[PDB]
Order: sequence, then structure tokens, then C-alpha cells
Amino acid sequence: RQLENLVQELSQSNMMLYKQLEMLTDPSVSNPRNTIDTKDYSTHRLYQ
Amino acid sequence: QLVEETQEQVRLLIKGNSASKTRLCRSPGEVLALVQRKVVPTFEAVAPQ
Repeated sequence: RQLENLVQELSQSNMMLYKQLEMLTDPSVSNPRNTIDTKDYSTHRLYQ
Repeated sequence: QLVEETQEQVRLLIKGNSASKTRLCRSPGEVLALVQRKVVPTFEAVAPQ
């Protein structure tokens, strides 16, 4: 049980360090800057 | 009367005496089953954590 307590604490440490990695590696923007984005439909209307 | 009561006493002794040797034969076994499957896995598990 005494070792299991530290196992729980280390697992808590591992999960709270797991939860920080995915926030810094989010591909929100998905050369994309050179091309006209289809989501940016204002540029599409401008071209049309 | 003491002899027959002591025969009852001998039965009340042997009911535990016969069980003690059997449970002490397997006394290493169940503790080692707890060792190799529950306690020692937690003994390792701190270090890969």
C-alpha cells in the first residue's frame, strides 16, 4: 500500500504532464499562406 | 470422568493440531503468491513510473 500511494502520485504526475503536450501541438492553421484558403471565403468572393 | 473429559480435550486439541501443519505447509505458498503477483509488481512499478 505504501508503494501504491507513490504509484498513484507518479501516475497523477504523468497524466498532468500528458495533458500539457496536446495544447502546444494543435494544428489550428492546418505553403498555406501563399494559397487562397477555402475557409477564407472573402478572398474567394473577391476572386469570383 | 477426568479421563473422558480429557479425551474430549484431546479432540479439541487435535482439531487445531491437524489443521496447523497443513496450513503451515501452504504458508509459504499463498504469501509467495501475493509476493510474485501483487506486492513485487508494485515494487517494480514505482521505477518505470
